[PDB]
Amino acid sequence: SHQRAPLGKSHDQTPGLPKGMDVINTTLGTPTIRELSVRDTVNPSKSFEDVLKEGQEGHDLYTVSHNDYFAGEA
Amino acid sequence: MREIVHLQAGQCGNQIGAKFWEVISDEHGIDPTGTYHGDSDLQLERINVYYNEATGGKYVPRAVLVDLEPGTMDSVRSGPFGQIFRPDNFVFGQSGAGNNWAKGHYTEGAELVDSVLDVVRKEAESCDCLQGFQLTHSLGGGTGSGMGTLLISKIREEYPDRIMNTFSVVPSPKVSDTVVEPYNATLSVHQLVENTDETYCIDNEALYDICFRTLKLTTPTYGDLNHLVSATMSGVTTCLRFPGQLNADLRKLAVNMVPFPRLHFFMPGFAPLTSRGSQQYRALTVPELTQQMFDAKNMMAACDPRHGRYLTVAAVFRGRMSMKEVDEQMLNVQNKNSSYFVEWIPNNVKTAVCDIPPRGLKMSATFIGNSTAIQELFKRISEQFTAMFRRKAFLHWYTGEGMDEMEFTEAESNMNDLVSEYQQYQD
Amino acid sequence: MREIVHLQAGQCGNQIGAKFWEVISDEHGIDPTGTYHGDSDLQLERINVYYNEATGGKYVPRAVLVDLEPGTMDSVRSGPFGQIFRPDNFVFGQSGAGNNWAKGHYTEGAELVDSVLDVVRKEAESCDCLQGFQLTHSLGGGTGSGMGTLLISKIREEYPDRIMNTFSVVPSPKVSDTVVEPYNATLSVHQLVENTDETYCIDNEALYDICFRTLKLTTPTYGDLNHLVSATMSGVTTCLRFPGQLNADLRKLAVNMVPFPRLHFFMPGFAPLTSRGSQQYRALTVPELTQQMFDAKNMMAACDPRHGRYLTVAAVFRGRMSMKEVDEQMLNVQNKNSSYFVEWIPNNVKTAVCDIPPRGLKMSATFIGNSTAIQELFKRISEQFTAMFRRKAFLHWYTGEGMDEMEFTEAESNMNDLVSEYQQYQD
Amino acid sequence: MRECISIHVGQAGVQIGNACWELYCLEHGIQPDGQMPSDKTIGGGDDSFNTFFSETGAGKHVPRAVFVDLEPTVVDEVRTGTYRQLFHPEQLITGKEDAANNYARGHYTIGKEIVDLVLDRIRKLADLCTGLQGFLIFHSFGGGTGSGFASLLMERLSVDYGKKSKLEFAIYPAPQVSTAVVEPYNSILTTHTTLEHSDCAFMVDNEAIYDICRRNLDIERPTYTNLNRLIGQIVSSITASLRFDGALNVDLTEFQTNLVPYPRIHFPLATYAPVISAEKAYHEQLSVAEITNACFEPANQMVKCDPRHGKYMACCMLYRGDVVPKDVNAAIATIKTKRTIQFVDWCPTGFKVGINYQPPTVVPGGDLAKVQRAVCMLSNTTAIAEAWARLDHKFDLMYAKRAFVHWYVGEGMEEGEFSEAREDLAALEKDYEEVGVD
Ligand SMILES: Nc1nc2c(ncn2[C@@H]2O[C@H](COP(=O)(O)OP(=O)(O)OP(=O)(O)O)[C@@H](O)[C@H]2O)c(=O)[nH]1
Ligand SMILES: Nc1nc2c(ncn2[C@@H]2O[C@H](COP(=O)(O)OP(=O)(O)OP(=O)(O)O)[C@@H](O)[C@H]2O)c(=O)[nH]1
Ligand SMILES: Nc1nc2c(ncn2[C@@H]2O[C@H](COP(=O)(O)OP(=O)(O)OP(=O)(O)O)[C@@H](O)[C@H]2O)c(=O)[nH]1
Repeated sequence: SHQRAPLGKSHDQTPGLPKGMDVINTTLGTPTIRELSVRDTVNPSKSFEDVLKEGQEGHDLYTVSHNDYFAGEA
Repeated sequence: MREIVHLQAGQCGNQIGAKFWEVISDEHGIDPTGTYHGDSDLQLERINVYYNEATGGKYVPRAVLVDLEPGTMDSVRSGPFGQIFRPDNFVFGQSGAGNNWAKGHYTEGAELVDSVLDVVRKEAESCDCLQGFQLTHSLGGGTGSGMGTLLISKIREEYPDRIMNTFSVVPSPKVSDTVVEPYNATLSVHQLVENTDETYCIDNEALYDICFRTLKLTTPTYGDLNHLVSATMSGVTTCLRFPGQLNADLRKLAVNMVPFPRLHFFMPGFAPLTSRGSQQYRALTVPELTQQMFDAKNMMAACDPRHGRYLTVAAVFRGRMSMKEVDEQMLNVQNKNSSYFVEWIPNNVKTAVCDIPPRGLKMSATFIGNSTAIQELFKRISEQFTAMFRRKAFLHWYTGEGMDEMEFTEAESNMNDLVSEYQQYQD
Repeated sequence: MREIVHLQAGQCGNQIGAKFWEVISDEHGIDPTGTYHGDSDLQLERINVYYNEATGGKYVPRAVLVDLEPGTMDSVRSGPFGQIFRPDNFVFGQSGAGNNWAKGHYTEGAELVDSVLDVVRKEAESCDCLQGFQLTHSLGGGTGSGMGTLLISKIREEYPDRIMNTFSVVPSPKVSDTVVEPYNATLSVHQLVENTDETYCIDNEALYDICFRTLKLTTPTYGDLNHLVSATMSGVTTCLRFPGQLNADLRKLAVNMVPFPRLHFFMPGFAPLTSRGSQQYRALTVPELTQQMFDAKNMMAACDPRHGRYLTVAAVFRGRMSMKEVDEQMLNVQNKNSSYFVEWIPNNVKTAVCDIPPRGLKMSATFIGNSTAIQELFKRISEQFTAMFRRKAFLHWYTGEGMDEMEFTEAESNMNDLVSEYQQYQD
Repeated sequence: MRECISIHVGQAGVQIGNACWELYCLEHGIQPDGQMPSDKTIGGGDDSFNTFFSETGAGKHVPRAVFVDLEPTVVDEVRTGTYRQLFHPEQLITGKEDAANNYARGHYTIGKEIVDLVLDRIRKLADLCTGLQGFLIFHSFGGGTGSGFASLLMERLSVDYGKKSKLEFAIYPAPQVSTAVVEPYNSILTTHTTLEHSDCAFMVDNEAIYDICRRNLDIERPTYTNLNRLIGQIVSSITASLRFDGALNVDLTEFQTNLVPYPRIHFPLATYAPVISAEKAYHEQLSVAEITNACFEPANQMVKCDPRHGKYMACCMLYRGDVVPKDVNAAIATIKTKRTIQFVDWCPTGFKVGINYQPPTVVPGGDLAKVQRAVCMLSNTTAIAEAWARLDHKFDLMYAKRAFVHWYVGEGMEEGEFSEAREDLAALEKDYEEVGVD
């Protein structure tokens, strides 16, 4: 019957609460940006391998395009 | 053999150095434990320019860590590379900063300068012959400016024959957080001008804009800023450590870089920046690098030199390039804006080509600039200084410490002399 | 070599450009992912006329996309070839146009012209030697008219040595939907005639009629209309990219096509339009196609030049062709209607023969028209403008924007000059 | 190292004081016994408690504070409470008489024979500690026992220890609610004796704290338990820098050096933005931008200061939780561009920021929200002089007709000291206006 002034210890909102209380609620995950992000993008860990991958990427296509040049290539 | 010993100063330089050294180790491929894994001959031979030998193939960094607050030093000690740093190099004090320039410069410095001088000279005697030194700190830093001004003054007379490289970040123009910072800055720069020979200028706002522009990543960390500047710091230091038809000595560079003694303030410039899809949308060609390294948005130091002109320009190119393209880009940019340089000097460009690329990026470069783009920086602080000195705000501490208004009078006057000197050289 | 930078503007050109570009990619055989599959050497040789090269063998389009409403970009980006276009290339605004010319010509363009200028000059530097540029937009479009009139005015001074190709659609003469459209049209065309050298005129009503005539498919999509106009635009561009003794340069063409400077408005024409059974009921031969080429029904641009006479005509034939059948069919048409030509110029026909058939059919051609059929077009727009300015309807907005009735006074005087000009030369 | 000593004079200052260590124990999880579970944190006393508690080899975390008051009634009750085993028995300094709301009685009559005892307490804490940055003084202006007794002790700690900081935290007198007409006697008496020694005085008013409770926390009849927890949350937030770290760590020394403009005036005001009910944050979202609007929203401050009637000098914000510099610096940039916020032209920069990654936690059996991003907003403005302006016109009448003077002069004081504080107060008000005038 105390619903008129339901303050006796504290106010009640339980019927409007369909979930729990145990922990705090973060709006979103700024980590999601962090896993999406790689800090070391200026220096990827791809040493000599990607040199060959770009080396075999069709110099002839690029030569037909704009007269490509790698290492003295005529 | 000519080597370098590093100093990490201020609490910012503490984060900066922690980032800076691990970049060096990962570049050279030493594990966090410190046991180098032999993979590259060239980095094996030329690691001694910075590191010394410890037992068991351990390359001890030659850096001395100085601060006042333990927690910052404990944090960097607890880092993934805190082990590779030395407790011998961890010198500090039992006092809190207060972010006061004078306490560190006169009160807290007095009992610490004795110890740090011993450590560096022991480090100086440990090695044979330096090129010079480099310093990581901030000009507006509470403690770093205090000791930074002290140390540079002391280390001038013992060895006045070496390189006084400095790396200081300029605070944010919109807000300085610290409110007595312009006092600290004006104090620091007064001693900086006569005691330095080279200065690096860095601003976080531009770094914040870089994240919005090319990184496009919304929320970075402060450490997400640190590897950015260290990569530029590493890049300028790659030239010494690596072979290639390019002259490495800073004295090669500085004499080509400094026409007049008062020109110490120099600005960084860095090469390809890439976004989410443009890793696979970029044709890595020397023109578009030269285009991008010479972008108005690509300057990160203070602001756009568009208001002014270019005094001296020097860029180091890292990767597999050739002598001719650097020339014809140099011709292209020379023709692109012939009038925007100063008539005072033609051919104001100094180019270096490091044949050894980064360990995962091939076409790369680093740029160091001297334009007429510093005037607004110290004009900005000029109204800051005059207005607060107009009614001597926050003055009771420094008088309580023992500082007086006269010190400020010549400090601004020297800055005023610098104002015209930059103006009268260009305008 | 001579290359071209494309300009896309207006929310119409948003749909034309996407359709225009996907035709070219499918014409040259590049997959939607972008990895070109080598099938034709000639298209492999001459893709650099429009496309630059990136890594992975992908041909980056050298077009510029500009608008205001983000949703339009999301749609085209989610389109079949949005991945082929660059987020670098996507410039837009934080605002909506309101379908307002004055806002897009003075207010919103002010903070956006700088970026697009910085954009377009970047690719202008990325390319070596341009013949010029082409723009997709509309004369009756809100953003397209506001943006374009500013950019075309600016693009003249930096590069007054290239081609100002403008591709604009005429809104329906009977209906304009937007009630301020004649105001938008009158304002833009004042600068357009001042700034451009070439202009294509296209109208939707004829496209609807042509669907009734030859498509015969009741309910089309606007993209199919884009498929039509893009094919017409593609055909005139096949000349440059493809071999065969036909003379391709628009300057090889335009000087042959325009007698006097203020003549910029031209009418397209295209080759066999085919219905359900007539694909297998047509003997594709020169006489029938040239007959269909010169059909008053087959035209699609504005309206019938039967009301007037023909000033200049240029024809490009694409496919396995020969000089003799065309020579006689020019003789056929010349003797067919000699009086319907103007005695001002005899032999006003311009012929080009592309030996490379299109992807889709063997025998094809494109026509561009300069006849005396534009009078009623701007004569039409004259009456509404006079009627609307008679009691200045819908005027309080532009005054708040900062526009005055004076701008309209000379503008209509400018078109009325053309009305007399077009009338005087023929009649 | 990094530690401080807290003090609590006045039974007003005790139950607010009791709450904080009731709060302070939870975040480190101190059980009511005085020891951790089988997990290892005991030793030479070097862990998160070393800045706050003294957990020696015995394993009992000894709080580094003394509860001092002149009557046992409250303190012996908490000596029978739940945490009395933690508290050192004679760190609960009790008296045997009453100061009768008298500044002088507490300052003169009983103080002489008691301060020597607490002087013994403070030095024995001084010898054991190492860093001793400063002190935490919880008190009240109209202290029945807080007002008078604090004045002598703060003088004694000032004269012997003038090289370390002192931090004052007192409930400001309720402006329109008067629980004591002797409060205007003692409060101005306290201020004039403290203006020349106090380093940083921080105030608060209960009415708005109550007004906070029913505006957004939705409590029309709260208690001290709520009120003490609110201010306990406040002192917790500022002390998180000592406990944990963040993007940057800032110390009270920076607070002192960067907040107080000039001598005399050292009276900024605190404010905490995410003061919201649990269900409200449950179905809404929190970020820096909106709480920045709320923290500078004039009704979110607990003193009857209307900021547009004054002008801003210093403003300190302390972001505790998950934040990034980007949206923080962008949002504060908008604040500088704001026209309603009228800072003084003397300070182009006036913002002292503190970032702490650790999110503030809830308290068991509590009424607070579930906060990630939080900020304690310390600021100083010229809109505060009206408070002493309220006091002096209150004061000038009640000195014009010599009310209750026979009580004070009957125990050994005279009128000159009462006179002195008035022009001393008059000195401050003209100081307040001249700094207000640019
Ligand atoms: N390490 C670090 N420094 C920062 C950061 N953001 C700003 N800074 C500034 O870098 C400056 C230089 O640090 P220090 O010279 O070590 O400062 P201090 O002398 O210890 O005293 P303070 O300036 O108050 O920090 C500081 O003044 C800070 O204002 C950050 O995210 N990390
Ligand atoms: N994309 C598109 N445009 C159409 C279509 N039908 C007519 N149009 C017209 O093409 C014109 C040119 O588009 P924009 O210049 O981009 O228009 P805007 O500047 O964004 O402003 P609005 O004309 O109000 O849309 C529009 O004004 C339309 O009236 C259609 O089906 N698709
Ligand atoms: N800080 C605080 N103040 C309270 C509390 N409850 C009531 N008050 C108010 O704070 C004032 C306390 O001042 P005093 O009454 O002089 O306290 P005291 O000097 O310790 O001695 P007492 O009169 O016995 O309480 C009272 O006037 C109350 O209006 C509380 O829980 N905490």
